[PDB]
Amino acid sequence: MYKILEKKEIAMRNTWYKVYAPHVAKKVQPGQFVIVRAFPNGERIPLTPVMWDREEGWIVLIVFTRGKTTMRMAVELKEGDSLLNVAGPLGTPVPMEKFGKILAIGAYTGIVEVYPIAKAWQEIGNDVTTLHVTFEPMVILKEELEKAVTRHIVEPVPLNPNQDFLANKNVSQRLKEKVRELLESEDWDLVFMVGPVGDQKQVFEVVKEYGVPMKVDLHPIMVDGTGMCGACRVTVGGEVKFACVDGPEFDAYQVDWDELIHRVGFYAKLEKLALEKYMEEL
Amino acid sequence: IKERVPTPERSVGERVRDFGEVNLGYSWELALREAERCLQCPVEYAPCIKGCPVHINIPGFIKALRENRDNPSKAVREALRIIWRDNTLPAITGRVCPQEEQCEGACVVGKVGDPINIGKLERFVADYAREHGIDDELLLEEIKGIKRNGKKVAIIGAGPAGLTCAADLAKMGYEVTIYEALHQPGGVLTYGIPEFRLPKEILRKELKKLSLLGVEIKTDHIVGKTITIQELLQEYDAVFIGTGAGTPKLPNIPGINLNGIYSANEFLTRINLMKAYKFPEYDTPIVVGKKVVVIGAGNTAMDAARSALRLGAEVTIAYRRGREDMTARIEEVKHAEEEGVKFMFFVNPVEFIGDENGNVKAVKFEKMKPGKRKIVGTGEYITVEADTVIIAIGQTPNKVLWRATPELKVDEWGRIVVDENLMTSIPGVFAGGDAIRGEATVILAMGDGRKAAKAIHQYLSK
Ligand SMILES: Cc1cc2nc3c(=O)[nH]c(=O)nc-3n(C[C@H](O)[C@H](O)[C@H](O)COP(=O)(O)OP(=O)(O)OC[C@H]3O[C@@H](n4cnc5c(N)ncnc54)[C@H](O)[C@@H]3O)c2cc1C
Ligand SMILES: Cc1cc2nc3c(=O)[nH]c(=O)nc-3n(C[C@H](O)[C@H](O)[C@H](O)COP(=O)(O)OP(=O)(O)OC[C@H]3O[C@@H](n4cnc5c(N)ncnc54)[C@H](O)[C@@H]3O)c2cc1C
Ligand code: SF4
Ligand code: SF4
Ligand code: FES
Ligand SMILES: [Mg+2]
Repeated sequence: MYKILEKKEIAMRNTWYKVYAPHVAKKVQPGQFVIVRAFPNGERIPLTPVMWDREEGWIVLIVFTRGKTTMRMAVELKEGDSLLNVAGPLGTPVPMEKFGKILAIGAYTGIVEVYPIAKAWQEIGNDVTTLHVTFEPMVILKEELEKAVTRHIVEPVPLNPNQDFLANKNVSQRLKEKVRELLESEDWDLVFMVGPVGDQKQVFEVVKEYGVPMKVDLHPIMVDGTGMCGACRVTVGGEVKFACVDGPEFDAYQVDWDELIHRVGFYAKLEKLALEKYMEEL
Repeated sequence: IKERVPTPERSVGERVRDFGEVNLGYSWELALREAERCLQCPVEYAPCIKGCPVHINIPGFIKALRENRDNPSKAVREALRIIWRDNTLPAITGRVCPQEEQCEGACVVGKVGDPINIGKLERFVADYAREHGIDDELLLEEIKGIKRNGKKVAIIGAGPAGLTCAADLAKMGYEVTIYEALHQPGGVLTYGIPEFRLPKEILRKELKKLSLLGVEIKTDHIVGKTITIQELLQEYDAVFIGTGAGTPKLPNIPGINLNGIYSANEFLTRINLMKAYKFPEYDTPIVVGKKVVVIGAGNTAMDAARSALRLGAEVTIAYRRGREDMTARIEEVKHAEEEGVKFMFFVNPVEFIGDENGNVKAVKFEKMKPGKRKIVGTGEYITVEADTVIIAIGQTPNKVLWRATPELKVDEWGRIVVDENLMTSIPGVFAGGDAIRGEATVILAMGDGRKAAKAIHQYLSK
């Protein structure tokens, strides 16, 4: 249904897709996302339109090669193939308000979701400073995100004799926590963050020690993306809210961090099973 | 005794290992035997007709079979033409209607004996017609005498209300377009009701009729986001809202967000629409524990509990009221009991207990004691262990769905207010099914879709 007009590897485990979807492109707003199904027996996954042309009818999606659905898209999809289903726009658009001096953070491929938001904030007259913390081969959208007040790229090393996370570089979260003290050197009116839930908690614990308001792009599991299943539910201000309807963005001071943290890898076992079986493409 | 003819069914042993249809239904032979039990009550005051929400000529289709015992294909074509005058989903309604509170509940033979099995006789007519290609002959007969009228109609939602509205307008010569939020049409027929109750062949055949009638289905289109009602009004002569009531009611009590706690809508969407039980041949995962507790006792809870046991789990149903208070189909309550679902009555969750890893481990209930009065709690409690909790305490319309069109009148519960001809506060815009009634029945959605197609036609004639 939706033609892959462009497909390229813009970095390590990062693919750029320019999809023809005139329905989404004519109506999408910063903070809004899409639900995609790329295969007949495939699942529905949430992705964010990074850029759009309303006239030409296309959206840009940058998918991080994470598992079965994202890897099968990277390997088996080609410029000229079509995505089966692209549903959207979805979610509540980010408020386009005069906040002032904003620090918009993106951990890993999270900067892809910071880009549409940060750009519109800057255009409406906000003094936006973007920050991208990721592995050195994963640096993406440097030139583009360079159209604001000022950009910083803090890039940890993916050490080969080091495993994936703890005690020390998926603990690239240590430096993101360290550089977050951009507070104490500058005055901020708003902190915004797209990153893994545990990383959002650690950063919020730092920003909280100061009185700076904070917004977070929350990533719970999603199925429909239309408010009819409650998989994406989050306790916001003590109330049960649905991130596909009310979010993805929520006030970081209203979120139950401990709850969302436990809800991170509930499907992990099945997720590694799904990848393992597909990887057997010999 | 002159009791009602029974229907064959697969054994518990075989059916619990798969998702295949449990009740095998009537044969031509058994259908005639059950048809000859009907007393042929006069068409104007026959209580069964009155009891059917859309008033199908029940003795009329029964007598049609009885007079053509000679040729079954003749009898079914005749019985079907009569059913199709008032109902266009007889294979779904005959299987899922709560007859006990409707047609069969009104049947005179029920007062002294068993009432006539109207649902299985209507189902037989439909299934025989579908299998022997009788419905195909009639549909092609309709399509030949169909002339376009230059006029376009948009339909919001592809459930039974929207599917029925589109079919009837196409028959009237309209250029119909359905806007559907999900990747597949059907609504609850595609994500809610399972295969063991409703074989997917009925839905697949219904979408073939609409593809033959020329109706176009626009999937991945969320009205209110993708496009608005105002925008639709600028392109279409008329609109019909059939968006249902799919938002799940979730209690805001301690533990609602522990791992293992699903809403029934999610749990059934993953099975019905996503085929997660076939993981990894299908990519959508599903986690089912050793012990499942289902909260509620409606059809949704029966479907969820019965689906969970087919995944090897031991299931328990926990209900707020008693055995007689259950809203699920009495036939499906029987099926869940034979299949091995345990029933716990007069219990109300007050907390979902979990471990330090945030997984559900137990459910804590308040013992309740026995219409707009409701019940009350005894102050006494009971705790049961659970690895998976499925919430099925109802669904509601998306109370914030209509905020993109404020000129559309909506009430306190999220239901679209309509006039006697099902027209909304906006002329040119009609609405039916769960969007106006809240959570209701397939027959009530079918009928509203049928009624609104007559009103759209009349409103588009002057
Ligand atoms: C609102 C939102 C916007 C997003 N935008 C982007 C984007 O612009 N670019 C991008 O690369 N990624 C984005 N993601 C993440 C992306 O949806 C998931 O990484 C992807 O669906 C996982 O598919 P997979 O099978 O390849 O990985 P899996 O093996 O399924 O899981 C990988 C990880 O992703 C998470 N995940 C799995 N399934 C889902 C799901 N259906 N919804 C959300 N998270 C899931 C799990 O926590 C898991 O740890 C977004 C997620 C959300 C919720
Ligand atoms: C688990 C379960 C069991 C049931 N069992 C029975 C039973 O035994 N007997 C019985 O009579 N009835 C039963 N029902 C009810 C029946 O299935 C119908 O859902 C109901 O009677 C009327 O639904 P509807 O077609 O009016 O709306 P729905 O069936 O909810 O149709 C809504 C459809 O429109 C689409 N949509 C919704 N909102 C939007 C939007 N904003 N924009 C675009 N598209 C949208 C969705 O994709 C959805 O599929 C059951 C329902 C459920 C969920
Ligand atoms: S009421 Fe019972 S008997 Fe009288 S017609 Fe309807 S079914 Fe036949
Ligand atoms: S539709 Fe429901 S009620 Fe009307 S006859 Fe068929 S079953 Fe009985
Ligand atoms: S994705 Fe299922 S309701 Fe938000
Ligand atoms: Mg996956």
